[PDB]
Amino acid sequence: ARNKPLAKKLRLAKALKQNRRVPVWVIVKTNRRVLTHPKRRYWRRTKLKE
Amino acid sequence: GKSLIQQRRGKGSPTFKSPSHRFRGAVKYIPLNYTQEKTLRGVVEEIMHDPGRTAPVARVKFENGIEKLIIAPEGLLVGQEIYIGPDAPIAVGNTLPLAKIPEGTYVYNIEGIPGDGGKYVRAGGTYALVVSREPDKVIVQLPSGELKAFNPMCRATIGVVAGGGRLEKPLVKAGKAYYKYKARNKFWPTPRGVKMNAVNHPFGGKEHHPGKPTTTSRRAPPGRKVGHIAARRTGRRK
Amino acid sequence: MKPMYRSRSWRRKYVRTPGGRVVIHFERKKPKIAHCAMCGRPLNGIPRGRPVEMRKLPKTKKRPERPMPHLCPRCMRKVMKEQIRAQ
Amino acid sequence: GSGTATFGKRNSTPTHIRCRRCGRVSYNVKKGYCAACGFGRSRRLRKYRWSKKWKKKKNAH
RNA sequence: AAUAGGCGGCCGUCGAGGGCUCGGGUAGAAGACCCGGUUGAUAGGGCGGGGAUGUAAGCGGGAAGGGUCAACCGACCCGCUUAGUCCGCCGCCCCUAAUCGCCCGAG
RNA sequence: GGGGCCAAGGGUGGGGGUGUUCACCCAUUAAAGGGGAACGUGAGCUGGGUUUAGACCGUCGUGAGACAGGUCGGAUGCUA
RNA sequence: GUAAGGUCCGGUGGAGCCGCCGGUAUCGCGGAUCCUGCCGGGAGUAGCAGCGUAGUCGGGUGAGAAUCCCGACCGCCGGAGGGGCCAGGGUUCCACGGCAAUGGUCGUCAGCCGUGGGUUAGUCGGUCCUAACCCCGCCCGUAACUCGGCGCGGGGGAAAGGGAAACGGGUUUAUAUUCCCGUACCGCGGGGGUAGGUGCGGCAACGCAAGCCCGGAGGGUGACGCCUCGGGGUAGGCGGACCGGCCGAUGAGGCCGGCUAAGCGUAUAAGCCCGGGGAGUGCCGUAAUGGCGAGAACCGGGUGAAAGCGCGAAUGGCCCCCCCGUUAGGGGGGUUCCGCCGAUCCCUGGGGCCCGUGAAAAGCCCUCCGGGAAUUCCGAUCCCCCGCGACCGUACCGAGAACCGACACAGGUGCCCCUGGGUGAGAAGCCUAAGGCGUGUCGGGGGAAACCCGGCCGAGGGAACUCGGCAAACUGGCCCCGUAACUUCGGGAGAAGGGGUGCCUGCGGGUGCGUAACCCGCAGGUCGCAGUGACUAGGGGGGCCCGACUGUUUAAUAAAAACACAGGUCCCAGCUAGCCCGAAAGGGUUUGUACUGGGGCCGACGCCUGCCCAGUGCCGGUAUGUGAAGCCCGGGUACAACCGGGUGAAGCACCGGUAAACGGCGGGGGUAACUAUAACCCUCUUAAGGUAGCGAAAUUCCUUGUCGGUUAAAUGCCGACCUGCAUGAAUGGCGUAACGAGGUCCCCGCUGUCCCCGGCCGGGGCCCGGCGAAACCUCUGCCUGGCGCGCAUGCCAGGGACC
RNA sequence: ACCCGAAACCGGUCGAUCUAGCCCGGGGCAGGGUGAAGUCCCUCAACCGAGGGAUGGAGGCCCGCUAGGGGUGCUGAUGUGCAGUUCGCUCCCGUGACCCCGGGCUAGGGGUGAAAGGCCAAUCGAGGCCGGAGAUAGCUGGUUCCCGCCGAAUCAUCCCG
RNA sequence: ACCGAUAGCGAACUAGUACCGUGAGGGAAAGCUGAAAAGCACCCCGGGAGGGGGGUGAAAAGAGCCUGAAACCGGGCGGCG
RNA sequence: CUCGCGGGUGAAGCCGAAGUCCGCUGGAACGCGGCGCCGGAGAGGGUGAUAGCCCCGUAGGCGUAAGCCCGCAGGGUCUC
RNA sequence: CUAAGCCGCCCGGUGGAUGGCUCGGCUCGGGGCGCCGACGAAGGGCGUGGCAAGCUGCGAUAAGCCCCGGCGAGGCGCAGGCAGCCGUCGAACCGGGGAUUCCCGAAUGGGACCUCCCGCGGCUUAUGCCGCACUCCGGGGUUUAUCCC
Ligand SMILES: [Zn+2]
Ligand SMILES: [Zn+2]
Repeated sequence: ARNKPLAKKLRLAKALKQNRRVPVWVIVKTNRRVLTHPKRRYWRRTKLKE
Repeated sequence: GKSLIQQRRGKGSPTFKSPSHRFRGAVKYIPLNYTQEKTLRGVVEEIMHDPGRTAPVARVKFENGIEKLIIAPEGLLVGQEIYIGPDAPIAVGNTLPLAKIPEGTYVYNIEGIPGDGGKYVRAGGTYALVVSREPDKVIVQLPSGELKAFNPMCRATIGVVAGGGRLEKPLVKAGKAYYKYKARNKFWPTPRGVKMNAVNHPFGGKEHHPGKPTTTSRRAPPGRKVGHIAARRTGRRK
Repeated sequence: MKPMYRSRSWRRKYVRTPGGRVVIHFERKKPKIAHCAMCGRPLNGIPRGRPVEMRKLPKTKKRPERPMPHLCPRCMRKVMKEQIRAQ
Repeated sequence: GSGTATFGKRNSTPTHIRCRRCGRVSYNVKKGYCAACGFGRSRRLRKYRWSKKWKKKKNAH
């Protein structure tokens, strides 16, 4: 929305920062056992809890 | 079964609560201490229309700086002066104890108890007649035709309530009735119990007739006092 | 336009800019004129305007220079005559 | 009516928002209390014995 | 047609006879079927015949009037004009394309 | 004309009221026969009647309500 | 080994495993429309049509192009598919690099994957005020509470209500009323002056800089419904002249640009006011209503909006021209006027309606009272200047792909605000400018069928079709004439029915200064089958039933005769009432008071509403009978338990009113000019026997009652009779104008409903290249007579059958 | 109590973004027709009267694909749909009892209802969620290895049987 | 004398996590290379994904990694056709 | 009660025997055959196979600040 | 040398059963230990790593800071990488004691349609500090308001 409160904006910012892929160096360090995390999200498909 | 309209009205929901914020305020007399043993002058400043009152109302400013709202008697003039107290002259718009009002006079806004503010004869176009005066009671005939005894110190105003004859003209339209009843938030339109389901009304049923006499006992419990309640008789008196 | 400007409490004007683009300007409506306390007739010598315009003016430019500037001339003269006679 | 076309009117103010106390999105905003922890209606937490939700949090069920 | 037929011709023990490809419909949902394929009028193009509408654009004249009763404007009409346009019909002319090529095939 | 025999190749239609089958009637006709096929045929159709949920009238029942008594309205799925 | 099963050989595997005795157990699989996982046939099939059918030709990038990019052509929307923006979404926004997956096909493209970025405020919103309403504290109730509640005190509550202040140009890949330049405004504090403390002009309305600080009161403003109309403006639009440019014959002629913000200064209109003035066989005025001795005409004036005008401002924006043109740049011109139409956008006044009365506070302005300083002094609402102005949102879509509906859903939310030219009454239909799109995203082929959906036409007849004129067809705009029964006098009514309508050449008329603009007639000439030529655009009439009308209803099979309605009548209540919610406390009607509050029934309007109080219900009385506990008396108990009597309220019994309270309103015996039926009239029978009306009815079983009209033919509709199985007066009776997507019958006109079906157009179907499921499935799957759980592809005997 | 399946009943809690009602604050309805009350004027006579012409804009008025709202027929298309109610044509209202947004209140034997047992988040002749709960049924379905030996019964009395 | 990854607590693991509903509340799936990464250097082809040689290892056990069944599908072989 | 003294218990923790002997199979000995050893220790686990003696542990012992408790010595209160 | 088709064996793909393993569960006699919070709890929001998304741990001193003891050469969590730094002045790790400890939350000076905002008194030169909620107990002053301490 055009008008937002700061607390909601900060929570949305935290979710935005969370939504990213696993580092490639993490993948090689873990030997391909860790390839993803449960916080991956698609804006038009998976909606935020808020 | 299910509840009745009268049963649901007792819970004070907004569907039934009166909208007491569109109105101008209650019209009560000034405290009895001012009026008793003293007579106060007041000036009529404005006459206006109260959404739910059935009568016009007027603003009065008294010589002691107190402002009040009163039921305007018929023929009241803006800018005129009125008197409230035992020594007030007998004229329309004057308020004074029933002991000082001669018999055969029309009065309105009578106090049930000295200082209660007035309960009787407040509707538009109504008046009561002073019948007899005694040292311990004054008899007054009310609009309903009853002779009621009031304490001599009870206060009343001389004249008749403005707005009479309101029922001469028809409410031609369902919309006219709609606005009239929406002004005060009265349940409108109303249904017929005989056309409800048996769950809703004592007279409800597939057939649109009452299966029982419509005169209900005065001792019937809530949810059953429908129709003619404790009726002495019914029908047309010849 | 924004929902706030969709209200009819704003008067809207279409203007063309010196750069050639048409713009919509919104302004707040002016108040009514002062009315006599007693009879309610309009007063004289009291300009209309919102609080900022009223504060933009000096004291003597917003009311007439005669006693009882809140009444029209008949009412002013009548009240003074009554007061003098009573005194 | 009552079906697909009805769900298009879910663009108004949400019924429930985040709760400052329990952190769950159950704060009834119009009435002013939480439907999960009772914030804004009581000082003590809203806990019921017929509910296993508060046991699920600490794996104590 | 399980008694799964008769006959003339052509081939085999390299090879008759076909299919795809090509130009078109006496045919057609795919398949199938029919005519033509330089031993040529199959389609297109040109010309000529027969048709359907109904007299083109342009120019010249008239036109109820108006216009300074002048220049000019004017719906519409008459002549060149059985015109102009068009043809999922026919005839003549190899001018263009029906070419190059590929694959089963009994023993 | 009346009665009976052989004969099932062919024909046996169009209209008025009524949902009607049926029966009645009209003008023609050689005649305008009766029947079986899950009372042939709704993964062919139509939905007028029957037979839900709404409502009116008559009668019955104290009442809720009911009537092989009337009346208005009332859905017909398919890529073989 | 009968078997449940055991053991051995060949191969894979790489670390555990078994014989026997004795115990223990979540100890043995074919089914539960069993549960979990995986895979099959259907199947390379449906779908990728229908509501907007859109692409083609050259060039480019690229391994790869119907699908991506540029140019032209051809198209769609154009009162929305264009522009602005809430809620919701939360990075979807921007650039570069990409195509394993997503995208109904492909894809070099992307709301997709990787990398790096992006949201700047004293003025715009929140923040301030309060509205409906809500919360905490005290207090009362509750066993108690996180529970219910009146009163008092405090607080909150609107991002579309009230409410201090900013607009132009430019800038970035992405932000701008926020950043840069130019020009302003408000709040607070400060400095130098000045008006004033101690000042003036007007008969007056009024004109003025017109002392400072603290507290209080009053007035105004904030601050207000709906309908209707006049006046004054402004956006936008149109025609002409001139300047520059593009097309055109480098003709006529068409199109494109000719721009201008806040702020500052400045005036009138309506309204109202101020002085003079002294009218009537009356004058004055409006669109209209109207005004006058309670002061008209008329002559002077004051105050008072939107606007325009000057600065801002040309140095800015826009169009064009010239030289340098290898990139990269630099200069010169202009941007000026008249006449119309004109808003739904602004300002301002009239008038009308309410049994309907259409918010509050904050803030702001003025006046008046009290108090406090000021004289070589104090001191502004007036000029000049200086300093300071915190916190949070600010990207983007804003929807036929960025929201909700599981979806890049034909729905819903938001069409929430706004809209050039022609035709035209019109924001209608059609065409078109601006802006947008070719992504309502799979393409190609074809006489390439049948058949299905959506359209166009059909000779002769014209409803013969059908339950039923279902569907389609006829009429259709405007001008003129003309118009029935009935009626509640309003209407019916656009009844019905008839005539005209194009283009061209000239006149007359209305308002107007006008040969500006809009509108109204007249004459003449002329073409077609057709002149509202396309688009737009009623078919009509006559009976009956029901409901007065507008309105509401089962979201998702019922829109109706059902509900509501206005009007009628009945019942309770004088207020510590009546009715109602609760466990209580308290509370709704109640900021109320009989012209009121609450409870039933009928349902506009016209004429009317008859008899019955025995039954049931309700209301009043109640001398008397009965009548629980308690109390009293006697008996019994060293006291009680216990037994018998007396008094005994309500309620019953008894008595009386009450039917616009529930309901009921029959039956026999009969009778008058036959042998004709029926009963004016008498007699019993229960409380009394159905009165006015209506009647085979939406009620009538016999029933397709009987008679008359409608047809050639009438289980229909209409009128009548009354033998009303089983009508009837407020669960109203009868009638009724107007009204109706209500039910039903008939007539004109019309037509492919039908005789009797035939052609044509677009999309599917069909073929080809791609993506690609699901319902369903015991295994199978030819028939005639049969046996059979009585209706067999599978059994019996026969007949057929190449895949 | 061998295992599975009920409609239902009770307790405490969650819901008025859908939809019903009411309160507070706000946006919208092209164009045209008809012509109520009110207010008048003109001409001839005048013992009475007769004949014409205006102005004004009311209505739960009228036509209307304006916007917006509704849903009669085709019993059209679709009916593993675009869609767990949609699309086209036709049709009805369109100044009012009108349509729609923001803020509030009414909650389950309860609310709300122009009364259809309608609506109360795809759920209504008593909502949803967890708990009693592994409810109960005489009713339906299922119940897992092998070989040996013997091998029935549907009938007398009683039971709301 | 408990079960041994459909078992055992719902969760052997980034599990009361992901995800579903406005809400009260509901709630999964998913363990294993090798002794040691020695996790395939270099060569040919392909736009790339990959393919074929050649190496490592006792064994490809090759990360889609212990063993590798059944159903299903492609090919070869024997019989019928 | 502790200005004082001694003692017990008390965190991490410390010590704790015996083969990595020869030959084969093997990628790798914890395996097979032979020869030895400790044992208050042959519970269990790891280590490239199944190990009492390779390692960790085990049988059996040791240490420990703060804190807690008992005793000595001294200073007080109260009861009978 | 049969087209389609059916059965059997072999090889290959698909799939993840079986066998083996197990830092996880479940159940137990006995034994140990059992509260935290206004000196601000539990629970939650947001931050914090060079490359850092989840979990875990920590809190603007943010996979950590300081001190006294054990251990004795490696260490930088789940988690096998690049590059770096830490440690012999004794780290990592273990037991004990301290420091920092954002916001909401009984939440408390006053408010919550957004875990974010707005105030009043004293000290402080200023950077900044200590108080200010309700219902009571034991006291004081006084403004007699329950006003202040
Ligand atoms: Zn006045
Ligand atoms: Zn909470």
